[PDB]
Amino acid sequence: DEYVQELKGLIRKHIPERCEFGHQKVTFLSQVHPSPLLTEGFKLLSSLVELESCEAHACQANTDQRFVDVILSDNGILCPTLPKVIPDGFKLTGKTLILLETFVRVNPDEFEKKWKADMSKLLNLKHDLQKSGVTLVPIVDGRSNYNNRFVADWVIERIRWLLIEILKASKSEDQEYQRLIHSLSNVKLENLEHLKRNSLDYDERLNESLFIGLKGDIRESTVREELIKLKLWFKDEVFSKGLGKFKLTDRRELLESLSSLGAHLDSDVSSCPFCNNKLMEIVYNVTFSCVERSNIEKHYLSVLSLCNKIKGLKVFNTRRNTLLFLDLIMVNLMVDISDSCQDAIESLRKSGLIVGQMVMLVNDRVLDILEAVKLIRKKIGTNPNWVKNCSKILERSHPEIWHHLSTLIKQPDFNSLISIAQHLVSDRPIMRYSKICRHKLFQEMSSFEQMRLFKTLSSISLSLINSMKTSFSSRLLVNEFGNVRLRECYAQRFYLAESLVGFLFYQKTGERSRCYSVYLSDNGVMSEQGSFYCDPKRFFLPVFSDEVLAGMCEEMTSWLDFDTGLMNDTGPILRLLVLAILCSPSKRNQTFLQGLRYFLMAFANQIHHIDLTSKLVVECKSSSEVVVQRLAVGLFIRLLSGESDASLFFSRRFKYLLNVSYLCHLITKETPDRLTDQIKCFEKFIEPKVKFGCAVVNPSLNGKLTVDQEDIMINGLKKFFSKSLRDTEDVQTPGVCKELLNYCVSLFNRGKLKVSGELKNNPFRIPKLDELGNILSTYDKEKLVSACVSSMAERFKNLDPDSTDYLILKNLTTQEELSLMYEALTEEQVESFNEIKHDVQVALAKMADVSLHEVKDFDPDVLPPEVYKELCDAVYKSSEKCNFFLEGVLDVCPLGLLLKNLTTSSYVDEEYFMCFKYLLIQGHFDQFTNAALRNLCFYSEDSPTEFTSISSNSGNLKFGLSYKEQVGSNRELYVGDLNTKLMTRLVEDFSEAVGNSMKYTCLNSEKEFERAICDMKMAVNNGDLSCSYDHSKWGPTMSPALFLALLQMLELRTPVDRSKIDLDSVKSILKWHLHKVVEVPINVAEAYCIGSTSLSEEFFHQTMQLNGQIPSHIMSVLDMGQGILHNTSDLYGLITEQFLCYALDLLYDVIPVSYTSSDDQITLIKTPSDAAEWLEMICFHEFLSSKLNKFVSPKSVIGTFVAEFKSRFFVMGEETPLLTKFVAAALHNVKCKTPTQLSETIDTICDQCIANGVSTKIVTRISKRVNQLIRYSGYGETPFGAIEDQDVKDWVDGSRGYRLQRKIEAIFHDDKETSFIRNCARKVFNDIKRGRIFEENLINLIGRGGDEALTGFLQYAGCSEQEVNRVLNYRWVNLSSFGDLRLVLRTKLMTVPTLIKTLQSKLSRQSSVASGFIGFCKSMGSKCVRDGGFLYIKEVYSGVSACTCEICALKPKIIYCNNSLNKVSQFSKPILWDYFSLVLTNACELGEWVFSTVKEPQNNQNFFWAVKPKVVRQIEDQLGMNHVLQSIRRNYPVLFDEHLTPFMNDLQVSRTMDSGRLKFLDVCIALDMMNENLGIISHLLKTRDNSVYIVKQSDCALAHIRQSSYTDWELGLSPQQICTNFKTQLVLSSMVNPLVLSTSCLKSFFWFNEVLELEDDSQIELAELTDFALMVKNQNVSRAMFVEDIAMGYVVSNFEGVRISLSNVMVDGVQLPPQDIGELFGLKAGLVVQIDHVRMSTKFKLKRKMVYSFSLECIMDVGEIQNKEVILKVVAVDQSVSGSGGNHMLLDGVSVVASLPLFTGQASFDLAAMLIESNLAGSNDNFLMRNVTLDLGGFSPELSDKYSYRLSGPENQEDPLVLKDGAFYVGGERLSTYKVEFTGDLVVKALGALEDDESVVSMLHQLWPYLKATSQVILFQQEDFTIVHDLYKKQLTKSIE
Ligand SMILES: [Mn+2]
Ligand SMILES: [Zn+2]
Ligand SMILES: [Zn+2]
Repeated sequence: DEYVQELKGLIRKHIPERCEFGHQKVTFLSQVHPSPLLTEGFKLLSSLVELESCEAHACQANTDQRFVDVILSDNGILCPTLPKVIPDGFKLTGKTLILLETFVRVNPDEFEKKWKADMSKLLNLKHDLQKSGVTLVPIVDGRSNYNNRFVADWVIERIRWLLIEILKASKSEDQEYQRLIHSLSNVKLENLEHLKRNSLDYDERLNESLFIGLKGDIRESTVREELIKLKLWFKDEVFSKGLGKFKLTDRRELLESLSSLGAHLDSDVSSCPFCNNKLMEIVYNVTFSCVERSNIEKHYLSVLSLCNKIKGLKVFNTRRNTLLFLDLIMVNLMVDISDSCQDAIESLRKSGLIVGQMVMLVNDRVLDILEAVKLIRKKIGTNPNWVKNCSKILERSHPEIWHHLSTLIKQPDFNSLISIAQHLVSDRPIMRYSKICRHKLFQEMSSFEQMRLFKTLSSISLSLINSMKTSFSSRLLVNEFGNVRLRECYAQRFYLAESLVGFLFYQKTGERSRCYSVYLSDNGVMSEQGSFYCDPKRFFLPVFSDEVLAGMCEEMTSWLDFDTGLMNDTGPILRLLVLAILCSPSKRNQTFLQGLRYFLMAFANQIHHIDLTSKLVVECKSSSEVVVQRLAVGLFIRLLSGESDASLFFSRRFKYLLNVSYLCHLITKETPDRLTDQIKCFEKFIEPKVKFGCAVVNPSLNGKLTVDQEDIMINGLKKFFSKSLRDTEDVQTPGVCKELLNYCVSLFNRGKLKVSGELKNNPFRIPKLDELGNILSTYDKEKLVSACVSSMAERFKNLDPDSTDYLILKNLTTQEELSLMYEALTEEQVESFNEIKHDVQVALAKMADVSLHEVKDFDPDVLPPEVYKELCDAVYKSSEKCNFFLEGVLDVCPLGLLLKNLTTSSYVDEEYFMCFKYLLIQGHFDQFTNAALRNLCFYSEDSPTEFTSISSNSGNLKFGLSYKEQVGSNRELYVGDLNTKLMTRLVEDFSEAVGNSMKYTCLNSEKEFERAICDMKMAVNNGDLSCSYDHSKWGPTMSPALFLALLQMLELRTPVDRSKIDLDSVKSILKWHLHKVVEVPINVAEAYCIGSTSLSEEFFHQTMQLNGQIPSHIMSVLDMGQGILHNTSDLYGLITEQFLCYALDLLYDVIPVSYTSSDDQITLIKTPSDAAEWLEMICFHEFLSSKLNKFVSPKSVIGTFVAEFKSRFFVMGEETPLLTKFVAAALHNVKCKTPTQLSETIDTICDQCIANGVSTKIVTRISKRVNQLIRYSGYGETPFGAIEDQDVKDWVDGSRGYRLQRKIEAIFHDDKETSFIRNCARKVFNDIKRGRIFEENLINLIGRGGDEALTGFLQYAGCSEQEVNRVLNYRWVNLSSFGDLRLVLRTKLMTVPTLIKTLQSKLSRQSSVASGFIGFCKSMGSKCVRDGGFLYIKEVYSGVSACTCEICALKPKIIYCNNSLNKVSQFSKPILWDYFSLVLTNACELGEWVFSTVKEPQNNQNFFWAVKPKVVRQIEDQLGMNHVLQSIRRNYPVLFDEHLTPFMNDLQVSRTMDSGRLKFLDVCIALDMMNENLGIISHLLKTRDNSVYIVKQSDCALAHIRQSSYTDWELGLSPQQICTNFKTQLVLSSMVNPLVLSTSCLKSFFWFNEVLELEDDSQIELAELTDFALMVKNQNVSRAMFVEDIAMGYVVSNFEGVRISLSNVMVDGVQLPPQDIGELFGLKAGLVVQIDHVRMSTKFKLKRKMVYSFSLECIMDVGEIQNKEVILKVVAVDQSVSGSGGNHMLLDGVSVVASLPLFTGQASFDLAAMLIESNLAGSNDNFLMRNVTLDLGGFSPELSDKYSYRLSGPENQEDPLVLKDGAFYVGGERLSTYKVEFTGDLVVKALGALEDDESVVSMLHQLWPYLKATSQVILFQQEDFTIVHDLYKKQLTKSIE
């Protein structure tokens, strides 16, 4: 006993805190027996865990382990026959119970499983304990570790290790031991060999119905014969009879069909859009009434703002009296204004804000003054002390900040109010609920009323979204067929002119669709404009886009300027169509425009499907779609109709029609109704399965199927694989034939298709599912209410104020913070919050202690008001109640009486429904084996150890159904649990590895996508057959059984092992997926249960209670959830399309190439030897695809004029720009958290928009729009703000920093300060790069801030105090100076510089836009800006002094001076510092060409062309990772330790100086962290994403020419002088002694600046080759560098070949026995075609032009596949060069061996049984050569390009090049002398400092002999010669003579 005895002593360090601890310790220590030891230890550890865990929550440990019934029976509580459950911790108080069940699971999977299994068993008890008992709150304590608060967190793991060692030492079944060790480890993919895989007598029939026809060994020729016979049968049995699927166009018939389907003729609607649509009539009325025709108001608006602000404090705990105090204040101030200045109630009110007998009040409410004074008459006589209390309550316990000096305490004099009421007579609105046409004939109006129409529509949309902002917790004073006399309705205002305004009246609040009424007011006379009914959250697009739409339609119309007379008819039609589209948002319009797009696509080409016209019609309702459909059809006809002269310019027509059809992106996609969309999604999901007949009913969810379930499953599996190859009846039903599958498999296995199994890189390396879309699941509500009631019970150690509600606001997302956290909720969110509040309050009330609901759901919180009248509810709640209500409001709210307080607070208010609910809930109207007793404490019983063919002993792969929003129609969505998510992840990783091993598929490979793009473009330009095939129902039709059979039939051969990998685990996971369970949404279930003909509703009602229970779980055969098996489906489609293209190539002798995307494909067919003889081919292809599970949609098109792939249309010559799509994308998706991120998003969108040649005048309008949006929110304009205005075509070669710099430069007219700052930045750049002495000191100088850093940089460059006081005067207001703007926006429920966040995002791995922007504008009005505290934005902007000193007026509200911000100086930063930072950042980013000055320069709007960026980077262009990390670690150590690198295991490479001290990353990174709006480090680690820009020529000629000359003024070195001085130094250094011509004598010279001077277009004299080699960092030494005589060209081509040597040696046994060849030929004549190994040694004698020679031999090893009879089959090739040859020689050799008449081509192969006769020794022939030819891939082994002899060679390191007298000496022979000039001064400058005297002697004696080979007399014979005379060497100058 080693560890048995040590365990007793090691556990002695335990504290017996409770009695149970000691009581179990005395028994454990006094019992030494192996059989109970493990059990006792595990149970004592579990008791530790559970006791600590629950005692942390005010516990009472369950020591009896008794049931709930007995613990309820202890006190006096009746037994409702509750289900048996054993609780871990219980706490009973009054009539409330808290149950806590704790556990421990170290892995997230089993933890989530246990939590979701415990929450349900705790929740299913409340339904029985609440009906005739008490309430409860369930709590679940889940711990992912064995840690606690009793031990030092170091003994638990020791005890665990000792226990597992004792267990593995001795035991005492098979799986109970594997889970115990697994459930005590710490952390621990495929290869699940630990499983058992036991059979259950059911997988037998599965394998018998799945793998009977699968053989995968069919020959090649028999398939050819079968396809020939099938084609011959198809030609004369189904095609000659007229049962095809495609047909020719006959464009006239298509025009007639569109005119019949689109242009309605049997309709009663008129041909005028204004009198059909109500909104169009309204806007027409307003625009034709507007076009054809003072301290009082500001004081009123200020006091309106004050009262609206004070209303938000809710300091009165009541809504009625608050509004009464407010309108009292309002009427008192109104009568105080009307005391004098008689020209105020009529002049500054009628033209201001007042209407007939109505005044504006708080919360945008309009109230009648008669009703106002009448309600003021109340509260008097019965409560005369009201005004006094309300006046004395605003002084104490109040903010006490108010200007209500006299307008508050004044008693309202009623006589003056009556006089005012009699002044203006009642003219109240009518609120029209539920034939002559005079609408000016829009087609013939002026060019001014349409722009006014657009302006009015924009104003109306703004008014609508402003009505959307109305608060939710608002109730009118008095409540309310076809006409309602409005008196207390909500109203919004909008200004249109100088006097007339427009009023918008409505009665409801929230985000629902409402009915509105629009009125006008010219000079006080309130007229009537109309009424309508719409949804406010569907008009966000035109809020300010009144100029963008005008510009885009003007440009789209001018596109057709080729015929003067055609655009005049299409312009107004287009504008009216756009207008009608904006005024009527609907999905039907989007579907109609998509159908029109498909119609145009089919019209452009030559062949189209026969079922096309049935996919274009849509049922129109509300008579609003008729007009838009008629307009679209008329436009299409006007553009397409014509006999002969109808296609003068067809490209323009096609582009115009495409952009018109793409107008569907203007209408948003925000699910007009959620319940209907969910129902329709369920319909579309479950309809095909009911039609097929395999949808089973609720399974056991454990892996146990009944006999009928497995019977119907096998029946469906058989029906799936029961399709023949001849019957034409099954061409639209799912299923596949096994014969064609076996054919394709056997054809793919034997390397016949374009793909093979030669893959590399072996791939074997808490929400609820029943509710998706709900903001809060039941589990989260229950957890929140339990936590809150637990906190409130812990606090009571009574009385509780409303602060408990604050707790609800703290855990879901002090009156100010309460209001700030409460404003950020939506209508459904506030309803859920009220529900949670009600639950918490009733729970606390029960802790403190009509008959139609018992038979129905006994829940009182869900009783609907739609079953009872309102008069009964209003009269019953106001009855006699003595002990149910209490006197007073009782703000303190002690415990025990909260129920009465709630009833009284609800009764004093206006609403009585909550009063009735509280009244009802008050009236009490709701009344020793180790396998069974050891899996309840902490045993992970649900761990996977043994699985079956349908489950995994841990579930059945449950899923959840939902929808996803799209333009045309909603898409499906499946979300899974964690286990099935991991399984799908493994499957998709395996399949994506297999696909990445493939080539032709393009889904996660942009290279193949670009290849397909260029192939399609070339085919369209040449005129090949392009066929775009879209497939219908790809998701809901595929089945996992097809993939199972496919993977069973494949082999997946390894690259180098050829091992036939066993796909056992993959097939197991696929069998698991085949039996997945899809759970239906609960909303559809309730909608079909509560309760038009619907098939899925019929199935629901048929399966409701007939066969079983209500359907909640649906399993079937063919599901293939969309977005689950995407990669497997992609690979299957790829192989099927390869088989199909092979079949087509073999049958119709054409050349097909196919590209796939797992949903649609594109086939480019090159035909031999107009296109009317290919219908049989395409219909045969369609038939063959329908034989598989690849049904083609009628939207697929075949032609030769236009191609489509991934919504990218290519036509002859160019590409369609798709303007309107990008325009609508820019106008939409306004997601704003801060103005900076919105500016950046709009920047990216406008960049990618202008990339596709849109315009330069429209982007300016979008920038102005976003500027106005950020200004309207109350932020005010900032110098940076949104995208600059008045831009140019220089979005190319320009980033966000460049356009910010352009904006800042445009701020100043005559740039002298910014030019000086640019000069200082250029000086810093030169001194840091050329002078190159600056590092990490600028880091110390910049970290301070902006002011001192700028003057420090200036004094480093150079300045005086004048510059300090001059440049630093320009200031701008930065509101986010002491941090960021605090705000809580409309986020989902349940919840430091930015560079750190971007880096964290890089290392690591349903909401509307209108509501988001509304919440943004609302949250930008509270206390947001921070200091020291928080305050307002207008409070800061009100402190600026209007000095106006001729320097702060060049741009108001943008640039100020210093003394103008003396009141507020904390938010004041210089803009010139930001300009300096931006200039330096652009310099470190994209070159120094931005330091010069901007100069201005001195085309039919249709000349488009492509341009490329002209950027030049000096920042180490590669710039990968592990460089910014090192710079941060060096510069910011504390910032690198904290907030960075906890989630990193590769710190060693980032620490060992991986290319440390980058050129500029050191200083170009510190400006990014301090400035909050640069963002360059997050930009440098990103690609251009465009790489090309299509632009018009008209914008290229009007751009600014900003190209900088060299800052050194061309004065530095004149690189020609660099070259000549370097050559002079080299020649004079060589002419003192012989040196080798290696890199040792070229890099070792100072003037070798040739590696510098990035522009290397010109070399020195002759050394081009060695310079280009050094640019690649060559290690060469010397060779014959005589490129003057071309060694790469004019080379002998004496090429030949040799025999081969087969690997996998089997020939040595059959080589010698021939002594024959006959038996060998007979052996070569089961089939034994194995792999073939070819070995070749090709030796050539490549010569050169100069005197030289070279012998070069190449070894070629080819791994191919032996053929049956025809030629051969190839897999891979490899080459290895060798021999003696120069770089040019080997380059020529390797280029010609890859471009020779050899294997690539005719192969020039001479077999003749010759090389076989040499390998297989024999001297006989059998009169049969059977010549073969290779079809090699075309690999490119051209990666040496050096002097290297390619890793092998018998000759190395000879022929050294030396230099003695300026002449190349190869071995002693003179080649030539290159000319070098010195001009006299240079030679003496070199002679100055030398080694000794004899060196100078040698140099000057060898100089003139080299002068004989040169020509230089320019050496000045003057005083310089007298200086050279210092070296008295007359003999040297007199020896040459
Ligand atoms: Mn497509
Ligand atoms: Zn009309
Ligand atoms: Zn000023």
